[PDB]
Amino acid sequence: ALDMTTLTIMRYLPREVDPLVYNMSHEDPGNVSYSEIGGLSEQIRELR
Amino acid sequence: AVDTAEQVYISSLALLKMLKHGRAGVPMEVMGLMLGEFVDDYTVRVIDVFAMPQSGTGVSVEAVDPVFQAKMLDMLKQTGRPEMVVGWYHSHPGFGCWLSGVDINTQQSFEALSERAVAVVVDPIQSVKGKVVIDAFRLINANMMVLGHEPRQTTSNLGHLNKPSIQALIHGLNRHYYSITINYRKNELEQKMLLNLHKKSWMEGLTLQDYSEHCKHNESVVKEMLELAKNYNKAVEEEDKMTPEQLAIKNVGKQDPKRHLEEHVDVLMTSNIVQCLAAMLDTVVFK
Amino acid sequence: MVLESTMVCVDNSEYMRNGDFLPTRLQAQQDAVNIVCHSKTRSNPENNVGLITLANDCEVLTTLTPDTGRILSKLHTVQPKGKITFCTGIRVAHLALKHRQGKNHKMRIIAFVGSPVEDNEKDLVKLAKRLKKEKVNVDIINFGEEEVNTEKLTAFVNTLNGKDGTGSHLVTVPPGPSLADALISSPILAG
Amino acid sequence: MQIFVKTLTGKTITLEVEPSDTIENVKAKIQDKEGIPPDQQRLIFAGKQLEDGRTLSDYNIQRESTLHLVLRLRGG
Amino acid sequence: AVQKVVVHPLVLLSVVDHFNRIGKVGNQKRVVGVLLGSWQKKVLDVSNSFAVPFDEDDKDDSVWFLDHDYLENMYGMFKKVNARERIVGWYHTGPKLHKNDIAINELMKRYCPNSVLVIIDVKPKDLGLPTEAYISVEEVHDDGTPTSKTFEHVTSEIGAEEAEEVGVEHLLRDIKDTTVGTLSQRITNQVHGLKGLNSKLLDIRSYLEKVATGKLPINHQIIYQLQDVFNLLPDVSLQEFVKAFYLKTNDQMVVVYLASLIRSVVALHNLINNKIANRDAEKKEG
Repeated sequence: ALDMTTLTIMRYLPREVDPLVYNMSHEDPGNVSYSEIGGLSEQIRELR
Repeated sequence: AVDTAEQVYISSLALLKMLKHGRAGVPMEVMGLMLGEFVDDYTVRVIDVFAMPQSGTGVSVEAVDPVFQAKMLDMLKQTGRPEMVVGWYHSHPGFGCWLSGVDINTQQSFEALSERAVAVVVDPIQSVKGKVVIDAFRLINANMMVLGHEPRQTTSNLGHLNKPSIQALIHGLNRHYYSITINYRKNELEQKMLLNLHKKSWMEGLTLQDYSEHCKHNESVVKEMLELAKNYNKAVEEEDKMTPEQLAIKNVGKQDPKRHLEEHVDVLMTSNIVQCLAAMLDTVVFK
Repeated sequence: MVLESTMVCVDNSEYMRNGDFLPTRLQAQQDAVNIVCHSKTRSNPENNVGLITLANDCEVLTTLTPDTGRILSKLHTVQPKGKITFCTGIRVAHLALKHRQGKNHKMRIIAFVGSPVEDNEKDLVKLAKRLKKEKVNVDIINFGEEEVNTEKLTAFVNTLNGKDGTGSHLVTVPPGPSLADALISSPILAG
Repeated sequence: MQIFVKTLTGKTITLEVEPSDTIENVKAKIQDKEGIPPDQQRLIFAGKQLEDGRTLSDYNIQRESTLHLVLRLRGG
Repeated sequence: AVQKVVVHPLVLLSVVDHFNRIGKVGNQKRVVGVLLGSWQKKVLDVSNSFAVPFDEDDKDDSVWFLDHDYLENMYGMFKKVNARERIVGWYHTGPKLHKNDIAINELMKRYCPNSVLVIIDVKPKDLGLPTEAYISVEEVHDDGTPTSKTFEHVTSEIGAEEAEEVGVEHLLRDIKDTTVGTLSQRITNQVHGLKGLNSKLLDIRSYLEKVATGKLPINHQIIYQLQDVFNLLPDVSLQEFVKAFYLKTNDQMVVVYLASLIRSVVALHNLINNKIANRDAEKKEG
């Protein structure tokens, strides 16, 4: 970050995250259990 | 009425401290307080200056402890410095030199408290080894000047030697105040010091450079001469073949071998001469 | 009222461990100091006080300070040791009185004597006379054993404040009850 | 009563006051005397700052005491 | 411990200001003060200083006055406006060592276990350098003399900062300098060398008089050192060393010959340009 009247370094900062990535970082109903999926346990084993 | 000629004498120490303090608050208008005496109607002399505890925000600063000032000042007297306050100074980085807005207000109360006050402004970031940028001001009267009265009296050329810059005119120097000329007056003893300030010990002067490594440098430069001689022959051959300035204008990229050839002399010379002389001396002075 | 600078030059020689006064001469003097300096500051608030001690060297313990407590907490843990040395003490107190903060004050020295003084008389007469022309006032308590030092001190004070100067005293005391109780408050306001 | 207040310049001022006066009244008198605005000036006594909210008796300002005045130092 | 010490100009100007000011408080011939600084990797840097009251009764040692609780108070007042810097040592402006300063040092050492002394002589009477550096040590003896507490020498120099050398150079409008290149070599490293070496040998010369019953031989140590000096100095320039010398002188001069030749050819070339240009334009403008 630069001072605007005279342009000298004043502070360094961490990397940004663009609001799009922030939003798609953590929105989820996120609560169904494996109990609610029936009839394809074999695929679940293959994937995990 | 104030005479045009009156000087400000600043005492060499104060200047060094003003710089080493200004070039630290790099982007901020650090400020401080300045001590001296009013010798006469044609003089003011500043003898020392000291900093304060202060805080600011880039757009401003001010000092926070009022007690510290009176305590420091009353302490100093115990060691021969009874002088009192005559003014203050603050640094403008890169802007230039002038008083603006708030700086007039804090200034003007000094003049109600003590006539003949002085405000100084220094710029530490444009300055360079040859010259430092300093100015000293005082406020014009609080108008009642529709009378067209001059602010000052004149009975000498002594005040009209200098040309005011465009920048201060933009911010209005002759419209609201006036400049006063800075002058230096070093005493005997400090100037005796100031020349010693670079002397280097006798131990070194008699010392020889290594003879190896030295020979290496000689062979380096001599083998560097070749390419320049080769290029020089062509550069001699081709000139006057075109219009005169179109020599230089077409020689902005590639180098011109004359200068690079010439300035490798003054490296064989100087070096070889001084080494042979120093050896030739000290072969006698020791046994 | 008059503004005064006072240095109290305690004595700490070996002889201070003996027991003429009841607890031991060290406690015989500390209370006296405690009362005299209270008197100096309460007499007028901006008087100020300092502390020196006499051993095989002289030593300064606290320069002219307006708050008495600095001295008191300082005087503790001074230890009886070595041999007294009178002249050097008075000299170094003269030096330290020049550098007072406000030259409008006039100045005094107080000292407690508690041992034999191995000094030659004719040295005291010189010191006294130059101190005479420097306007420094001295004031001696022969606190400890009166003998041996009884004469030299008296002739000294005479040669100093004599010529009818009258501003400088000698006072002396046998073994008995407290210095501050019986003695110091008696002769004049202090000293 | 009379009270002496002195400044970093070496000039000195004498004021007349009564013990029930507050600090603000002091500063107002100073402004009347010299033209400094009341918000700029800071006062000192016995090595601690003065503040409004109190009477001059409250700090035990005695007859013929001495006060220090020091100005606000602002720049920007 | 310390290997070298570096001084900034602001200290030297401060010293001189103090020396000139004292006349308003006393008549003494010396002044004393405190050095604020910092250091790293055994290189010590002194940056700033303030002076504290001191006094001494000239006619004797052992009778001197030095004000503690002013020093402590100032050190507190400074720390509040620059946290970078800490007590490091002390300076005095006498031209020569004094008997009692070891007893000053043992006082002020309570403020810093490593403390260093700098002598800043304010009135030079020679070509030289304005500072000297000393540190305190204990010496054993071979004579069975008891352990001695004594000073030891440390090499010193002036340093600089970009924010100051601008001011120094703005102020150095006093005299000539910078006689460039070959002009400045021989002055700066022959004449002002020989003058120094001569002054040193005169000093030894004078000391070896006092030993004519004026003073006791201070130690056989100093005599052993002198014998090393007169033993070490280079062998007589009389052997085949001479051959080795001639070789390098030939090689040193040959390249000079070459360069001088180059130097002349360019002058001829410039001559021709000047000649033709002149005459041609002349006839043209006629």
